[PDB]
Amino acid sequence: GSHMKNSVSVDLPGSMKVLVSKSSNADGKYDLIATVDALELSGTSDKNNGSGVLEGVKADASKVKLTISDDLGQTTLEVFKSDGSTLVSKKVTSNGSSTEERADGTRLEYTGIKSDGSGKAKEVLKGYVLEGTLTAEKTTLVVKEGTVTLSKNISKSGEVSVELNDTDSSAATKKTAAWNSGTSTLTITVNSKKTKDLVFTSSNTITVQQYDSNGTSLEGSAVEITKLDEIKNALK
Ligand SMILES: [Mg+2]
Repeated sequence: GSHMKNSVSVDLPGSMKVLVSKSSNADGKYDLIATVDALELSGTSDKNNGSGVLEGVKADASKVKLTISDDLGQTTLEVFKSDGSTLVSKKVTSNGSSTEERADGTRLEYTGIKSDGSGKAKEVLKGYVLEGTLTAEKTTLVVKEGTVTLSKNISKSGEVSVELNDTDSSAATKKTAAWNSGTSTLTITVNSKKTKDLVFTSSNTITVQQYDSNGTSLEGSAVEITKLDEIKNALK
């Protein structure tokens, strides 16, 4: 039915919004509501400006907690396991930057974020840092070697896919590659023979394995990459 608006919408960093109540309850508290990646979070605050803590629970039982700083300059979005204390992920966002920290210690860092949503991206992994760009569509981290560019894409849902392009002026030495989304594996081909598989693991590591001289089967064992140089060597 027709009704009084009992909340105001407040703008936060990273195009987030929070609804805060116009008046306080008997405990002196203002009600807060926000929708974050399709989950409605709710909380109460002793401030009237939109700052405070909101909580929600995902379908898989994980606990979500959003902390909005007093001056509205920063937001922290934590996801915990159903125990409410084992941290799965933490994303901290301000005007112009954001950092996502994973359970395994790796981070995605976004800086210089522009009015169109684009910016610089860095993925801090064990042993090395991958850099690239953020757009409103996705994050792309690149490694380059000669005329080859390897591109690791991360979708807005966190899904990883990889692609390779080679501007080599010689057809015979040009690298091409195909991605297998079921195995998160990139297979590189040169001169009509598969040469190596780059496996992007669930542990945020990469492994490399060579094919035999005929391109018909993998040989040896997969080697875990620990250095950026090893990725560049794979692209030679
Ligand atoms: Mg290709």
